[PDB]
Amino acid sequence: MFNNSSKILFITIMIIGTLITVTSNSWLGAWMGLEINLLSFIPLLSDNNNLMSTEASLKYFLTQVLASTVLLFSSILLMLKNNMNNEINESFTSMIIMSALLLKSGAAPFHFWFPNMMEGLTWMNALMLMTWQKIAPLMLISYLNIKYLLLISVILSVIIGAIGGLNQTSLRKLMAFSSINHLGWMLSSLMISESIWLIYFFFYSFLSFVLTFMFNIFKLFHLNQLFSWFVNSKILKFTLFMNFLSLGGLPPFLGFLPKWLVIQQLTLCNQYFMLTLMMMSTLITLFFYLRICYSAFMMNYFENNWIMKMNMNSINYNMYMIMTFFSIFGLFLISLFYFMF
Amino acid sequence: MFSIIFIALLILLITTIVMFLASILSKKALIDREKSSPFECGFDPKSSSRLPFSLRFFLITIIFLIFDVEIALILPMIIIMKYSNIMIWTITSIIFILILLIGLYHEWNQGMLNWSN
Amino acid sequence: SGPVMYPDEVTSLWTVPPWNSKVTPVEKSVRNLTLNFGPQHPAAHGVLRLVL
Amino acid sequence: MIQLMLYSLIITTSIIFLNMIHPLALGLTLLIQTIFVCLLTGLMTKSFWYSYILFLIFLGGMLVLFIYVTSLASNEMFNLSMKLTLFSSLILIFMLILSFIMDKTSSSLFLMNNDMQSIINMNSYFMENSLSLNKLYNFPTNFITILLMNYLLITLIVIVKITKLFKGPIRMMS
Amino acid sequence: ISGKTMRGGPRVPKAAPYPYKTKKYSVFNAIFDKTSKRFDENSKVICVEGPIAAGKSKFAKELAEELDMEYYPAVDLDLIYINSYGYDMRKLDPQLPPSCRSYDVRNFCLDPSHDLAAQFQIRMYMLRYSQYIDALQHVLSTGQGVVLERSPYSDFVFMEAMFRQGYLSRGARSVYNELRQNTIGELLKPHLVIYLDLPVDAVKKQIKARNVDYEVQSKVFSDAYLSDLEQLYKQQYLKDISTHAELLIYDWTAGGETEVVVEDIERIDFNQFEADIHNKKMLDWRFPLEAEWCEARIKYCHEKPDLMNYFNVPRFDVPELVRSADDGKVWRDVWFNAPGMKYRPGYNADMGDEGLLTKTKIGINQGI
Amino acid sequence: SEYFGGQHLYQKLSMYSKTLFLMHNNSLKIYLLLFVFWILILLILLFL
Amino acid sequence: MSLLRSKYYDHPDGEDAFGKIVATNKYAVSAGVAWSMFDVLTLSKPQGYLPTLGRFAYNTGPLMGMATAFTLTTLVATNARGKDDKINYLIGGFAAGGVFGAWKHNHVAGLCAGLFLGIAGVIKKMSIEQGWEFFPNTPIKQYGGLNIAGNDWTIMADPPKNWTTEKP
Amino acid sequence: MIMILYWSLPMILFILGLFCFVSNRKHLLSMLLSLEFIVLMLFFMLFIYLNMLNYESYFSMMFLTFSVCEGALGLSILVSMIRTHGNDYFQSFSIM
Ligand SMILES: CCCCCCCCCC(=O)OC[C@H](COP(=O)(O)OCCC(C)C)OC(=O)CCCCCCC
Ligand SMILES: Nc1nc2c(ncn2[C@H]2C[C@H](O)[C@@H](COP(=O)(O)OP(=O)(O)OP(=O)(O)O)O2)c(=O)[nH]1
Repeated sequence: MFNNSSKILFITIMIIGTLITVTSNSWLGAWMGLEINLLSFIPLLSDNNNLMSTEASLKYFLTQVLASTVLLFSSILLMLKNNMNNEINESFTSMIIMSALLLKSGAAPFHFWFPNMMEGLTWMNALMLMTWQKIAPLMLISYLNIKYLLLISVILSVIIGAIGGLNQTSLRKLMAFSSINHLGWMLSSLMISESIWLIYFFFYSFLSFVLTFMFNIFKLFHLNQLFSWFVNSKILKFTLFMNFLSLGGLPPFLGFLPKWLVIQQLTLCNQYFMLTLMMMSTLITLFFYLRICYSAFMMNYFENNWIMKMNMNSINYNMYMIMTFFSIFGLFLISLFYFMF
Repeated sequence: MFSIIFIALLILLITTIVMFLASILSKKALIDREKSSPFECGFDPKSSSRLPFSLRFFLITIIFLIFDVEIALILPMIIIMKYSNIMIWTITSIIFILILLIGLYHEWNQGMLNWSN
Repeated sequence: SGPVMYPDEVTSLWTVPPWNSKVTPVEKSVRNLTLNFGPQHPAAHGVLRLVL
Repeated sequence: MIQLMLYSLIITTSIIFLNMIHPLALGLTLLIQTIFVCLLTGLMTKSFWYSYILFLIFLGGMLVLFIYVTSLASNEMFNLSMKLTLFSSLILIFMLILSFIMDKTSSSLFLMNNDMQSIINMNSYFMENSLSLNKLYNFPTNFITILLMNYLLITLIVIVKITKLFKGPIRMMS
Repeated sequence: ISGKTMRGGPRVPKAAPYPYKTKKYSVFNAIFDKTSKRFDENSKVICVEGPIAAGKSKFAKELAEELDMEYYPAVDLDLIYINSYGYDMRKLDPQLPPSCRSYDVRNFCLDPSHDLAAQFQIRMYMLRYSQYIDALQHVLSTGQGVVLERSPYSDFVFMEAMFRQGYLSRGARSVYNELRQNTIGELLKPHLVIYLDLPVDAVKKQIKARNVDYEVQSKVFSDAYLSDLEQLYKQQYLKDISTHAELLIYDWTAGGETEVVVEDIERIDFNQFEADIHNKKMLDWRFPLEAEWCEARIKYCHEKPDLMNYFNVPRFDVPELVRSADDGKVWRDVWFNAPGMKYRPGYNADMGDEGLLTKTKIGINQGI
Repeated sequence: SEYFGGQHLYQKLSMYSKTLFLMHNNSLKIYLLLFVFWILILLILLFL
Repeated sequence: MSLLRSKYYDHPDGEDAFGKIVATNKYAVSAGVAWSMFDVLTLSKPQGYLPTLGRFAYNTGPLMGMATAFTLTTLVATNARGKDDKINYLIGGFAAGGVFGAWKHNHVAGLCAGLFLGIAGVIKKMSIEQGWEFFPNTPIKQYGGLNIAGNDWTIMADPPKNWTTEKP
Repeated sequence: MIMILYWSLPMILFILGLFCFVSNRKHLLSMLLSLEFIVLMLFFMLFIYLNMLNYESYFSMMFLTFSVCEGALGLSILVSMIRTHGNDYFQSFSIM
C-alpha cells in the first residue's frame, strides 16, 4: 500500500483470506479464512513510530481472537447437534454464531472496540477496516435465519451509531460511529435481500472510499483542520463537501439511491416499524454530518494566514475527483443499472 | 497407555522417596543468616534475579515456534507414501521442503537469524 | 476546539490529540542487571571482581 | 475409571487456572492441563498420534512464553490461599467418590477406539495412522495444505515485519 | 567526505542518477530502482551556519565547488512573491487589505513591530521546509550530497530572538512551537554542520561591509539582538544538533579560506558511528536494509504533499495570524486573479504558454 | 413548543451523547466480559 | 409448562389478570436486567457486592412498577366500561408515566413519559385490533439475484449425478 | 441429557477459559496463556467432533497451525508493545 511492497503482499493475502471466508460451504473453512484475514491485517495497522497504532492493533487482535474462538466453539456445537453444516430449525447455537459474527462486524452492543480503536489509525487503514473487514462477517450472517437477534442488533446499531457520533469532534471516531450507523442499514437489508445488501455495501464503500481520499490526501484528523484547510477557490470546497450530504442520504445525490433501495425492499417485505426507527436515526447522522458541512457552506471563514498553497498527490487526487463527480451527479445513472430488477 | 500412566506414577513415587530419603539422612545443622543467601560469587548481589532480562533472540524464538508447527505437518507423510497417489505426494512433499528452504534462506539473506544487538 | 463537542466533568480534563497522527515514543531510562564476576569465579582468576 | 479421573483432574485444574494471578502459576497449571488433555484426547482415537502432536505444539509454545515471563513480569508476588486449596481438595475427593460410585459404562465416551471397531472392518487392520492422515496429502485437500505452507510463510513475514530486530532487545522500560 | 583533490578529479557517480523532478518515485517504482546503489562518502548533508552577516553564501558556494556537492542557498520570500512567470506580487498591495499586504525581509527591517512579521517568521520556516525535502530529494535519489545555507532546525532561534526583543507575543511563540512540534520530527537531521563563529560587534561591522540601505537604517540590528542570536545558537541549537551531527566551529573575524575548511572534513572518520546501531550520531541516516532506504526515499519523494499538509493546524486564539473573512475574499479575488497565478503555472495562457489544447502533464511536488 | 421541539431535543441528544461517551471510556476487558456474559446467557438456555 | 410461560394476548383483554401481570413483568425483568448488565460494568461502577445488587434493583424495580401499573390500569379501564378501545391503553400509559415521575421526582418527566407511553399504547392497540404485526416473518427473502444457478464459477469438473428428473 | 452426559464438560471449561481471558489481569501474557487454554478446549471439542467421524481427524492439525499463528501474532504484538511503551500493563495502554 504505502512505502513497502510487503504491504501489497499483505493486501493480496487479505483479499485471498476474505474470499476464502465468503466462499466456504463449511463453517471451518470460513473460520480459517478469518484466521488468514486476521493474519493479514495485524501488520498493516502496526507502526513503531506511532504509540497509539500498536494499541489499536492490540485492541483489534484481542477483539478478533475472542470473536473467532466463540465462532469456532458454536460451529463445533452446531456440528455436534445438527450434524450438517447448517441447522434445520433455529436454536441457541445459531445465536452464538451470530453474536460471534456481530463482534467481528462491529455492530451494537458489541460495537465498543470499534471507535475506541479507530483513534489510533491512519485513514487508509480505517477505510480497509470499515469496508473490507465487514465483507467476511456480514456475508456469514446471511446463512442464519434469525429475526429477533438481528432486529435487536439493527435497532441498537442505528440508535447508538447516531447518538454516539455527536460527542466526538475527531473525524476518525465520528466516521467510525457513522460506519456503525450504516452497519445497521446493512444488517436490516441482510434478512430481506442479499443483493440489496450487496448494493448498499457497494455504495457505502464507494462513499467511504471517496471520503477517505479527501482526508488521506490533506491529512484532516480533526474537525477544525477542515476549517483551516486551504483551497484556492471556495467554490471548490463547497463542491467537495457535498459528499457528506450524499452519505446522509439526501437526494438528488448518489447516496440516496442505496438507502432508497433498502427502504423500497423493506416496505415490499412488510417491515414498517424498524424502518421508521431508522428514519429517526439517519437524521442524527445527517446532523453530525452537517458539522463538517459548516466548514464549506458559509463561503467565507476567519482562516489562518501563514499557509498559502495547497498540495496533493497526482494519481490520488486524480482518482478522487472521478468519484466526487459520481457522488453528486450519480442519479443520472439510474437508467444504466440493471441489478435491481 | 494405562500401563504408562501407572509406571510414570511409580517413577514419580520412587523419585520422591529417593529425595525424601536424601533429605532425612542429610546432616541437620542450624541455619545461619548468611548461609541461605544467594551466592553471587561471594559478594552482595545489588539486584535480584527477578529483575527483567533482555531478550535478543525474540525473532528466533517466534520463528522456532512457526517452524515447530511446520514440523507438526511433516511427520504424517512417512505413512502416507504407501497409501496415496505418488504424483500428489511428491508435489506436496518437494513443494513443502522447497517453501521451507525459500523462507529460511530469505531470512538468512535479510539477517533476521542474527541476534538483535 | 475541545477534545469532544460537549465536555463533561470527567472529559474536560483531557487534552487535544495531536494534529499529526504520529506520536513518537519517548526514550526512557533503563537500569541494566548488575552482575559481578566476583573472586570465587574461575574465569576471574581468584581475586578479581568485575562489576559487569 | 481413568477417564472419569481425568475428568476430575481437568475440572480441578480448570478451577485452579481460573484463580491464578501469576503467569507462572498459569504456565504450570496449563502444563498439567495439557498433559491431562493429551491423555483424554488419546482415549477417543484409534491411534495416539494427535496427542503426541498436540504435546509437541504446546511444549514448543510455552517454551517461548517463559522467556517473555522472565523479560516482562519477572518480578511478581505469589500468594497461596488456604481457601483455594481446601476447595480444590474437597471438590477433588468429592469427584473421585462420585466417579467411584458411578456406572462407568454410561459415563464412557461413545467415540470408537481401535478395539471398539468391529472385526469386519478391513480398514481397521491397516497401519494405525495411515487412513486418518491420508487426506492431508491426497488430491481433494492437498491445496489446503498448499494454503497452509503459504500461510506459514506469510505468518513468518508478518512476524519479521512487526518485530523489528534492528530496534534492539526487548525488556521492561526499554 | 573526500574532496576534489584527493579524489584525483571530478566526482564520478556510483550509478545513474534518478530523474526525481521528472519521474515520480513510488512503491511500484521501488522494485526496479534501489536507493542505496548510489550512496557513497560524498552523499552527506552539510549545513553551513552562522550569524546575520558572516559570508555564508560565498563560503557555501566554494564548499559546494570543492566537495562536488549541490549548492542550496537560503530561501527568501522572492520564491512566492515572484512566481514562475517573474511577476512580483509586491505590486498588488494597493488593492489588498492592510492585514493582507506584502511583508518581506525589508518590511521587517523597516517595521519590526508589525503583526504579520510573526507570520513572516512562520512563513520562513515553511520555506526552509520547502527546501529541506528538496535537499533530501537530492541526496537519496541522485546520490550527491547537498550544502544548505540555513536549516529548518536553525529557525526557532530567530523566533526566540524576536520574542525576547518584544516583536512577538506569547501566542505566536506557542503557535510556532506547535508547528515545529508538528513538523520537525519527519525530517532527517543533517550529517555535518559548520558554524562560523563571530562576535556581536563584528557582525555589525560586516553590516557596514554590505552597505544595503534597509539593514543600515533599521533598528533590529542592535547589540542585544545579535547577542540573543549568539546565545540562542551556542546554548540551545548547536548543543542539540551535536548529538547527531559532527559540529565544526570556526572563527571568521578574518576573511578565511575554504580550503582548510575542506581539509578538516577528511580528517573526520564517519565510519566510527556505524559500530553501534543505537549510536545517537548518524542515527536518522542509518538504514539496515535496502527496503528501508527505499522506504525513506518514498517518504521524501512521494509524500512531500504529506509533509506540506502537516502544516494545516488550527490556531484561532491569536489575532496576528487570523485573516479576516472579508479580507480573505478580497485577497483571493485580487491575488488569484492576478497575471501569472490565474491557473496552475503550467497551464497559463495569459503569459504566453502554447499548446494547451493537447497538454495533460502536471509537475511532481508542485505548488498549485 | 420549543420545549417539545428542536432546542430541547438537541439538549436531550447532547446529554445522551455525553452519557454514551462515558460508556466508551473503559478498557477493552469490560466489553469483552459483556460479550462473555452474553455467550454464557445463550449457553445456559441451551440447557433449559 | 407453568404460569411463568404465559403471554399477554393468550386471553382477551380484561378476562385474565395474573398472566398479564407475569408476562408484562417478564418483559420488564428482561429489559431491566439487560440495561443493568450493560450499566453496572460500564458506567458508574459500584465496586461492591451489595451496591451492584442495589443498582440491579434500581434499574429493575421501577420497570416492574411501570408494568404492573400499566397492566392494572388497563385491566380496571377494561372492566369498568363494556367496550374495549385505545384510551384505556392511553390512560395506562399515563399511569406508567406517573410511575416514571415517582421514580425521578420530576412531574414533567411523568407527564411527557405518560404522553409517549400512551401514544405507544394506542399504536399497539391499533396493531392488535387491526391485525397487522410490528415485526412479521419476512414473506419475500431474496437469497440472490437472477441467474443464481448460472454463476457457478468453479474450476473442478462435476462428476455425474445420482439423481434424475425422469420418472421410472 | 445426551448433550449433558457427553461434551457438556468442555463447554463449561471453555466458558471458564473465556472468563479467564477477560478477567482484570495486570499483564497481557496472562491473556496469552488464557488464549492457549481456550485453544486446548477448542481442540477437545473439535476432537470430539472429528472422532465421531472415522477418518477426518487430519483437520485437527490445521486448527493447531492457525492457533499457533494466532499465538505468534499475540507474541509479536507483545514485542511491539515494547517498541512504543516500556511495559505490558493493560492500565498503561490508552483507553481511547
Ligand atoms: C507427569 C507426566 C509428565 C508428562 C508425560 C508426557 C508423556 C507424553 C505425552 C503423551 O500424551 O503421550 C501419549 C502416550 C500414549 O502412549 P503411546 O502411544 O506412547 O504408547 C502406547 C502405550 C502401553 C502400548 C506402550 O501416553 C503416555 O506417554 C502416558 C503419559 C503418562 C502421564 C502420567 C501422569 C498424568
Ligand atoms: N526576521 C527574520 N529575518 C531573517 C531570518 N533569517 C534571516 N533573516 C534576515 C536577517 C538579515 O536581514 C538577513 C541576513 O541573512 P543571513 O543571516 O541568512 O545571511 P546573508 O543573507 O547576509 O548571507 P551571508 O551570510 O552574508 O552570505 O536575513 C529569520 O528567520 N527572520
